[PDB]
Amino acid sequence: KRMTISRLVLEE
Amino acid sequence: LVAGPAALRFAAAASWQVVRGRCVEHFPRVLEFLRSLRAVAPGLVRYRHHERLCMGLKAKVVVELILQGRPWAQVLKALNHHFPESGRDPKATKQDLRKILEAQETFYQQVKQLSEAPVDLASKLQELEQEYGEPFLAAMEKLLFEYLCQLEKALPTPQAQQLQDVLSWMQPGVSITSSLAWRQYGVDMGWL
Amino acid sequence: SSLCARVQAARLPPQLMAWALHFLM
Repeated sequence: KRMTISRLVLEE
Repeated sequence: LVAGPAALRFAAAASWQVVRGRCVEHFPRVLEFLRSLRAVAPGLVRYRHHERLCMGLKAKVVVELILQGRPWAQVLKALNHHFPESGRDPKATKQDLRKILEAQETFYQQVKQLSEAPVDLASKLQELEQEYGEPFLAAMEKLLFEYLCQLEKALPTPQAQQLQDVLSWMQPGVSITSSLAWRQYGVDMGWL
Repeated sequence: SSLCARVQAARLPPQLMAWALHFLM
């Protein structure tokens, strides 16, 4: 899966 | 009408209430505040932290326009405004920039494909609503909280009295009720 | 020369301040 804004916000 | 630490804390307390209350209609104001902070103090937070939050705010603005039923012409205008073609930190790395640019493109193409009214548009809108719903918003609020904690570290000792002082200058001769958003900001920031 | 002095000298746009002060009250 390519990065989404959603997952980028949710990660770390 | 003021400047200095008081002005920053006024916009921070307002922005903190906007995000906690999920007031998407004021998310553009939070973006201008963060963009003003980044222009003067890029060292407050890491670039990845700043851009994760700003993109989350931008995406929610676009998603909200979609979910409220705005015409696609207006959705796409806001999309291209907040996510334009073009185009900075001592550790503004390439791996973080890769992921940031990649997240923008997938969201842009996602909205563009929705605007073409695919046969399964209704299913995709419920997925979009989940994708940018409560858990996404809670993580976003957490990013803003840490951003504002870094702002408070760079400011002198707060003084809870400035807001009432400033509002009395703007609105002389009338009773100003104490701001709950202002007090909640002071509680969350750990003011004495 | 420091981050604290740089932050405390910040000047935000007038319309952002107008929105913020009215929003708080």
